[PDB]
Amino acid sequence: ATAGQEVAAPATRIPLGTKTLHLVDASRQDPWKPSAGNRELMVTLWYPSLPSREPAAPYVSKPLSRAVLGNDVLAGVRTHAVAGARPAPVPRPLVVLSPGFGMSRITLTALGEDLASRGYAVAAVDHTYEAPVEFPGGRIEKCTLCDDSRMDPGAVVRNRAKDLRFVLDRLTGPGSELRVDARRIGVAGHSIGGASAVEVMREDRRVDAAINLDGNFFTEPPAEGLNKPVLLLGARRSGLPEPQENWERAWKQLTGWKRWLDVPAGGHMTFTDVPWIVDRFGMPGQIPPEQVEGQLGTVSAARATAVTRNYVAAFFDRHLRGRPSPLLDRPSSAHPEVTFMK
Ligand code: NA
Repeated sequence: ATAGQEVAAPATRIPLGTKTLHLVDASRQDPWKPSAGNRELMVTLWYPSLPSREPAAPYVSKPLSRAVLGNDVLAGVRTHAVAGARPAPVPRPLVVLSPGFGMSRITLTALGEDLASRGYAVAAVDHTYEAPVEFPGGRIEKCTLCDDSRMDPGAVVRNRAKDLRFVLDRLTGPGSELRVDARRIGVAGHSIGGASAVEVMREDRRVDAAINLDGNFFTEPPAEGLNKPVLLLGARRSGLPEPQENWERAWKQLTGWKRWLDVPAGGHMTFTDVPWIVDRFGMPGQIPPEQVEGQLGTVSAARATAVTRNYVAAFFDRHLRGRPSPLLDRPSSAHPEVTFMK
């Protein structure tokens, strides 16, 4: 089932390293479970490394695979990054990634490694109690907010902005486990993570550019405007009134570089590893039949991964590395699934 199985091949064959970091923000009590203490976060780094002959890191542990999928099969999948490999010479521009609500940061692995293979330092962030998360010493915390109807998505976005600013403090500061080019920082995220990517850019002058991968906004638009680059990349919003109006309200206060793309035949999960997880390793009725259209659409796992990687890389190459791309400006015959809403 998993013998020799891997995540989608990244853009290049450069050596990649990976590290997992346990960060504790001791200035803030945890917003959802303050009895547990201060706000802690788990982060996965992917980065260009020196060559290593060690095997690549697994996608996930067996216990966390059980928590995410319902069985351990994903623990047999290998990535393309070597745990603890020494970083390559020059500090690289940093892209920070935030997952969808209830979803592990591991669901952005194919994207993260791909950006790393293109020459970026990448940090995927877990937001505790908003996903199953594995901490050091085998401690797995549950998505306790997933159960709770008292969850406010605006509160989640506002707190995630604080989480992400703290991650930037740690990765750009003197004690960092990975030296990055702090002059060039991008943030992207899936669903509520995408709303949070834009939110942190509003709050933090160090963030240069942001991508929202199909998240509704849950905070009111800035009255002063947001003049920094934003890509809105959604799924099925061409024929969904509520998602379209949500993004139209945000669009009016985006005062700088901006694009709004749609994947009309995609699904909400198109911008993550979930299509690949479900299509290759999913149980019978992993996503129930009535939700398949909305969550996955008809875009294959391979195309979902390719489209997301290519457009995300195009955006960050444009704003962080001075490289143009026609993908951001006009229809692409190599990506017939992508349309322009503006
Ligand atoms: Na979600």
